[PDB]
This record gives sequence, structure tokens and C-alpha cells, in this order.
Amino acid sequence: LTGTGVLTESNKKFLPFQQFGRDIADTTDAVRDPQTLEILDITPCSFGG
Amino acid sequence: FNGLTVLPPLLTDEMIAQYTSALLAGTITSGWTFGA
Amino acid sequence: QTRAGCLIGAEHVNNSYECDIPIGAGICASYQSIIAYTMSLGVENSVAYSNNSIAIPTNFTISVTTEILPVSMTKTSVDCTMYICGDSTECSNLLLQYGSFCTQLNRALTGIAVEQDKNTQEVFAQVKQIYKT
Amino acid sequence: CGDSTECSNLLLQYGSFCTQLNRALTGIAVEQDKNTQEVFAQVKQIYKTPPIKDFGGFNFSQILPDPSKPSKRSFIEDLLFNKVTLKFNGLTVLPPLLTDEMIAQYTSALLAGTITSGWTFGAGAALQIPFAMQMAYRFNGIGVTQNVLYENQKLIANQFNSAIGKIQDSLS
Amino acid sequence: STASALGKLQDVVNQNAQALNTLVKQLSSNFGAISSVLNDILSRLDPPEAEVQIDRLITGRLQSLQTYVTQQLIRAAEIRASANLAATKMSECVLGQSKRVDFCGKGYHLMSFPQSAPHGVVFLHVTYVPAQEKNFTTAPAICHDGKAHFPREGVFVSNGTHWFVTQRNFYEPQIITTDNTFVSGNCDVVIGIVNNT
Amino acid sequence: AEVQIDRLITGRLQSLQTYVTQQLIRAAEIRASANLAATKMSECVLGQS
Ligand SMILES: *[C@@H]1O[C@H](CO)[C@@H](O[C@@H]2O[C@H](CO)[C@@H](O)[C@H](O)[C@H]2NC(C)=O)[C@H](O)[C@H]1NC(C)=O
Ligand SMILES: *[C@@H]1O[C@H](CO)[C@@H](O[C@@H]2O[C@H](CO)[C@@H](O)[C@H](O)[C@H]2NC(C)=O)[C@H](O)[C@H]1NC(C)=O
Ligand SMILES: *[C@@H]1O[C@H](CO)[C@@H](O[C@@H]2O[C@H](CO)[C@@H](O)[C@H](O)[C@H]2NC(C)=O)[C@H](O)[C@H]1NC(C)=O
Ligand SMILES: *[C@@H]1O[C@H](CO)[C@@H](O[C@@H]2O[C@H](CO)[C@@H](O)[C@H](O)[C@H]2NC(C)=O)[C@H](O)[C@H]1NC(C)=O
Ligand SMILES: *[C@@H]1O[C@H](CO)[C@@H](O[C@@H]2O[C@H](CO)[C@@H](O)[C@H](O)[C@H]2NC(C)=O)[C@H](O)[C@H]1NC(C)=O
Ligand SMILES: *[C@@H]1O[C@H](CO)[C@@H](O[C@@H]2O[C@H](CO)[C@@H](O)[C@H](O)[C@H]2NC(C)=O)[C@H](O)[C@H]1NC(C)=O
Ligand SMILES: *[C@@H]1O[C@H](CO)[C@@H](O[C@@H]2O[C@H](CO)[C@@H](O)[C@H](O)[C@H]2NC(C)=O)[C@H](O)[C@H]1NC(C)=O
Ligand SMILES: *[C@@H]1O[C@H](CO)[C@@H](O)[C@H](O)[C@H]1NC(C)=O
Repeated sequence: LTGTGVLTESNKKFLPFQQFGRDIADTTDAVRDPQTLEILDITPCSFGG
Repeated sequence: FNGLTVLPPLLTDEMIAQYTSALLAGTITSGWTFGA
Repeated sequence: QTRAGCLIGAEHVNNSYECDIPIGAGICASYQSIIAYTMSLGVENSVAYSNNSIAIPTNFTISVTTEILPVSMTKTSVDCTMYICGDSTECSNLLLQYGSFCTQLNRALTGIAVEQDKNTQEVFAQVKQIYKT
Repeated sequence: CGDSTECSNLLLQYGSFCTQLNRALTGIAVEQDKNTQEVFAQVKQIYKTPPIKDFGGFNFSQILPDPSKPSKRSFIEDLLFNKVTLKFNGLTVLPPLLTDEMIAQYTSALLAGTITSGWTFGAGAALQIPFAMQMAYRFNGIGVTQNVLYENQKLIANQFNSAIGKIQDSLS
Repeated sequence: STASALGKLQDVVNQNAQALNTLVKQLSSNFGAISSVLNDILSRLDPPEAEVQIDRLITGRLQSLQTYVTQQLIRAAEIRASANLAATKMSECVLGQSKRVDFCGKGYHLMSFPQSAPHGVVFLHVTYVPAQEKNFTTAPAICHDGKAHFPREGVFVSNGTHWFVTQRNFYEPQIITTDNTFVSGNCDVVIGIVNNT
Repeated sequence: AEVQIDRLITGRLQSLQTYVTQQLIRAAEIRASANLAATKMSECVLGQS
């Protein structure tokens, strides 16, 4: 799963069979690392005109 | 966000309320005479 | 069966009430079970006209009614390259030869936003000073 | 696609343009219906003219509904209807919610209310007022004292009748 | 208590949100290409036909964006019309008493009060509505001494025995006097005269 | 046949979108006319102007 953004600690709960959640419109919002099996949070860095 | 942004309105809700209150006090105390 | 089409699951009624869920061709349905009937315009009355009779009211009431009007919407801006290419170089190069669509695309949205601010300003800022009760 | 499975599969991957198209068309249709509703349904009840008609010499016979015709439409309305003249592969025409008969009913109700009551029935409950006693007010609203109307009642009625005949002749 | 009263504003908000949401959702459409994700199609081919696939994506997304802009323009025109109407009502009913029938409020108008709303305005119109009618007998003129008297302002009524002049919107009789009626010639031509003093 | 079907689909879709847009413009015009008609109905039939 390839994507760009900043990674932070997340308190959301995955069931032991999911791998990565989303919120709406199919935009990834939380990913669990394959190694330490920890749920993170994804937010892209700000852009502006 | 995916390259799509929302911009804040120039007038915040507070000054909108201020306009409404000014209009309403004017129409109570003065009537219509403050419209000219 | 009606002019609008074929209706299944509702039973006809010879009466006539107000219209709840409009169906068409002058008929509509409502809930008692579900019934479909003919729309009724309202209570029919015959005003007692003559050539030497008038009716003058004797009392009055004061009523207060609401009226709602939208005046604005959210101002939105868009970026072409981020939206279409998703931060890629070759995609940007390919898009480069399509001429300048993006200039007028952004121009239209900018005009929309300016118009929104103008709308609110002209609707509300009808006074010069700020009075106080 | 014209009822073809492969065309439908190919079209399926073009996103959801069709939902937007159908939504827009449905919005247009609902707008049409609400449009007619707001322009015509301006009254709360349905009024009726008295069986005997003596409007101070004025003559609305060419404008009031005629019971002979089943549609109960006035003569001018029939002329207008006869003047103008007007489902294959997905196109469909839906009938209006209000048929012509109820449109004629609202027209007749408005017209009979404004003959008898005046402007009052739009602002509460209709009140009786003789028609010769109503045009007087309508003079008093344009800077002409009511003194005129009563002294020229018959002439005004004749002019109104002649105009209402000439309008029919020109239209026909 | 009653809900579903702020219908128009809620519908406006929902329309804008839905348009934005479907515009975002359009990004996951193949549009006739092998995949809707750009990185994979770049990483799974060579430029010769990768540029063709990217051309497909560019065309599709450009059409989507163009359609979205067009809808925005149409809705903006409609909202501008509504805002112009709102400004007219604000300047004609709030800052003055209106005379045009059924412009603001059902009945005779008295005043209006504005209140803000998340994306619009709410008017409270105060109107005057008569009630408790009655029945009377009228006559367009009064013959006295052979002359005709017409009312300065009001209308003639009678409760069966005596005649009075009243205002036209609230039952208030007054005895007829030569200072609220004016003369116009002799009464042999008006249709509806009645004898009185 | 896939490419030919794609061409036909694109052309017909473009035509349909054009038709819908013209319908929308005409509908806005008709709505403005009907608003004027309703105003005239209220102001001139239900009272003097
Ligand atoms: C991959 O191997 C490493 C090395 O052991 C695992 O890391 C250990 O994880 C457990 C439980 O999470 C800890 O108690 C150990 O202290 C960790 N060891 C080190 C050296 O950090 C890791 O969990 C493994 N990943 C898997 C199995 O998915
Ligand atoms: C006009 O209407 C008002 C109410 O709309 C009447 O006021 C009521 O009068 C009765 C008897 O006098 C009282 O029992 C009620 O409590 C009154 N209501 C209010 C709200 O005050 C008034 O009497 C009517 N006047 C005329 C002349 O009809
Ligand atoms: C009101 O106007 C109508 C207009 O049609 C008059 O009806 C005509 O009356 C004349 C004379 O009686 C007849 O020769 C015509 O044939 C009638 N026309 C129709 C279509 O019936 C009617 O008489 C008028 N009423 C009054 C009281 O003047
Ligand atoms: C004014 O008088 C007329 C004539 O009597 C009234 O009209 C009738 O009123 C009676 C009331 O007993 C009803 O039964 C009739 O049905 C009415 N006639 C019609 C044609 O509807 C009228 O109601 C009176 N107005 C007021 C305000 O009392
Ligand atoms: C019509 O109204 C007039 C004036 O109000 C009435 O005349 C007087 O009515 C009072 C009672 O309201 C009596 O005490 C008087 O004797 C009446 N006459 C005079 C000269 O004052 C009249 O009675 C009313 N008639 C009807 C039928 O309502
Ligand atoms: C109001 O209408 C009545 C009834 O139609 C008219 O009364 C008629 O008056 C004439 C004389 O003017 C008599 O020859 C009739 O017999 C009366 N008819 C009835 C049924 O009694 C009255 O003239 C009309 N008045 C006005 C001003 O229009
Ligand atoms: C109103 O009063 C006039 C004036 O008296 C009446 O007109 C007279 O009527 C009588 C008999 O009807 C005649 O002998 C006179 O020649 C008429 N003129 C005059 C100057 O007296 C009239 O009849 C009365 N009634 C009405 C309804 O007008
Ligand atoms: C309606 O009336 C017709 C004839 O008057 C009758 O045949 C029919 O059964 C009636 N329907 C109902 C639901 O009463």
C-alpha cells in the first residue's frame, strides 16, 4: 500500500483480521504496520495557494 | 482533502449578528426614518 | 389502472381529501392500509353575493409568519495538477499539451467566490452606523 | 446501449454520470410541478358565482365557465386551446400532476372571488360588495374621485363590453 | 418543537456536499483503462502505451471536472437570483412598510424582523388579518333635498332602521353629517340611491 | 469491436450531456418567467397596482 502523508499514533481499534481502515470515499485513514502490528493514523501535510 | 479546498467567508457570523442587531434596534427606536 | 400507469397494492376510494403523496394525472395516495383517490382542491363554498349587501369585519388578529431565504454557499477552490496527476511528472508533462484549460477553470471558481462575498455584503450591509438599544 | 450486455458492462466503468443525469431531469420535473402549483394555487377554498348575475350592466358571459362543455371552460379559453397546435428508445413523457380540469377550476374560483369580494379574499375571508360599488374604489385608487363612475355607469359598461368583444374578434 | 422547518437551507447544504463527494468518488473509475491507480499503471508497463492509459485518465477526469464546474455555475446563478430577492425584501419590508399585495406576509403588512441563519436570512413578518364579519345593507349615495351626497372616506351601512358611514376595515359607525360627505349634482341618474336625511 | 463500441459510447454520452445542459438552461429561464407570472398574479389580480 503506497501513499504519501505524515504518520501519527492512532487509538482506533482494528479487528484482528483487518489490515488498513478508511473513512469515506475510499480514502485510507489508518494503517497497521506489518511488523509490530500497531495501528497508525495518516494525514497529508498541508498544501495551499 | 485531495487538492480541493474550502475558503472562509469574509464576514464571520459574529459581525452578521452585529448587523442584524443594529438593524433591529434601528427599526425599533427610529422606525423607517433611518432608511433615508 | 390510471392515466399515469398501473397501480398495485392500493385500493380505490370514491371520496376526496387533500393530497399526501402525489402520484399523477390528478390522483394521489395516502395511508388510512394505503388508499389511492382523486385530489380535492378544497372546501367549496358559494359567497352570498347580492347587489345591496356588504360584510364589514368587527374584530382583528395579528399574526407572525416566517420566511426563509438562502443567500450564499460555500466557496470552493481546486488545484488541477494535484487533482488530475496526483503529484506525478509524466502526467504533468502530458497535461501540458492540452492547452490552458486550468486558467479558466480556476477563473470561474474565483468569480463564484467573489460573487458569494458580494452577495452577503449587499444583502446585510444596508446600514452605515451601528445603533444600540 | 439498446439492451446489450457488453455495452452495459463497458458503460459500467465510466463512473456515475447517469445517476447525475437522472437526478437533474427529475429535479427539472419536480420544479415544473411545484412551479404550476405556486403560480395557480393561490386560494384556500373554491368559490362559486351566484346563479343569478346582475353585475351593474357588465357582461362576463364570455369569461365565466359554460356548463354545456364537459371541461367547463370559458369561450376564450376554448379559443386559446384550439389556437395552438403541437416513447421509442428511452425517452418518456410524464403527465402533469394537475390536469387541465383543476386548472380551469382554480381559474374559475379566482375569477368568481374577484368578481364578488374584490381584493379582500386574498387577505383573509371574502366579503360581499356590489360590483358597481367596487369599481368606485378602483377609481379612488388612481386619483379619480368616485363621483365619475356613478354618473357614467352605462357608458363604462358599454365600453367594457365592446372591448371584451373586440378582444375575441382579434384573437379568433 | 417541529422539525424539518429549515428545508431550503438544509437542501442547499446537502446539494453542495453531495456534489463534492461524488466529485471525489469519481477518482476511482477506470474510464476504460487497466486500472484507476496511476502509480501501478506507471510501474507495470513502459511509456509507449502507459501514455495512452494516462491519456484516458486525463480525458475522463477533465470531463468530470468540467461537468462539476458547470453545475457550480448554474447553482451560483440560482443563488444569486435568490439573494437579489432577499436584498429587495430586506430593503422594502424591513426599512419601510410595503404596499404591494402578498410580497411579505399574508394580509396587510405592518413590519418585519431579520434574523441570521447559517447560509441565509429568516424574516418574521407581522401582518394584520380581520375577522368576525357581519351583514349590512348599503347604498352608493344619499339623496337629501334632491342632491346626492357621496362619502368622503368610508361606506354607507344600516342595521335595518338607521344609516351610518363607516371605515372600510373595522366596523365603526358614525352619524352622517355634512362634513364627511360631498355633493355632486342632483340625484336622478345614479342607480341605487336611497332616501335619507 | 471494443474500440468501436467505445467510440460510439463516448459520442452518445457527449450528445446526452449537451442535451441535459440545454434543458437546464431552458428550465432556469422558464422558472424566471413563472416567478414573474406568479408575482403578476398576486399583485394585479388580488389587488390594484
Ligand atoms: C518480527 O520479529 C521481531 C523480532 O523479535 C518481533 O519483535 C518482537 O515483538 C514482540 C512482541 O511484539 C516483543 O515482545 C519483542 O520485544 C520484539 N523484539 C524486538 C527485538 O523488538 C516482531 O514482533 C516480529 N513481527 C511479526 C511477528 O509480525
Ligand atoms: C376580539 O378578539 C379577542 C381575541 O382575539 C377578544 O378577546 C377575548 O375576549 C374574551 C371575552 O371578552 C376573553 O374571554 C378572552 O380572554 C379574550 N382574549 C384575549 C386574547 O384577550 C375580544 O373580546 C374580541 N373583541 C371583539 C369586539 O370581538
Ligand atoms: C352577455 O354577453 C353575451 C355574449 O355572447 C350575450 O349573449 C348573446 O346575446 C345576444 C342577444 O340575446 C344573442 O343574439 C347572442 O346569440 C348571444 N350570444 C351567445 C354566445 O349566446 C348575452 O345576451 C349578454 N347578456 C346580457 C345580460 O347583456
Ligand atoms: C349574510 O346573509 C346571507 C344570507 O342569509 C348568509 O348566507 C347564508 O347564511 C345562512 C346562515 O343561516 C346559510 O345557511 C346559507 O347557506 C348562506 N347562503 C349561502 C348561499 O351560502 C351569510 O352567511 C350572512 N353572513 C354572515 C357573516 O352572517
Ligand atoms: C340600530 O342602531 C341604532 C343606533 O345604535 C339603534 O337606535 C337606538 O338603539 C338604542 C340601543 O342601542 C336604543 O336605546 C335607542 O332607543 C335607539 N334609538 C335611538 C333614536 O337612539 C337601533 O335600535 C338599532 N336597530 C337595530 C334593528 O339594530
Ligand atoms: C338589486 O336587485 C334587486 C333584485 O333583482 C332589484 O329589485 C328589483 O327592482 C325593480 C325596480 O327597481 C323591480 O321592478 C323588481 O321587481 C325588483 N326585483 C325583485 C326580485 O324584487 C333592485 O332594483 C336592484 N338594485 C340595484 C341598485 O341594483
Ligand atoms: C324619495 O323622495 C323623493 C322626493 O320626494 C321621491 O320622489 C317623489 O315621489 C313621489 C311619489 O313617488 C312623486 O309624486 C314626486 O313627484 C317625486 N318627486 C319629488 C321631487 O317629490 C321618491 O319617490 C322617494 N323614494 C325614492 C326611492 O326615491
Ligand atoms: C364508487 O361508485 C361507483 C358508482 O357510483 C361504484 O360502482 C363503486 O363500487 C364505488 N366504489 C367505492 C369504493 O365505493
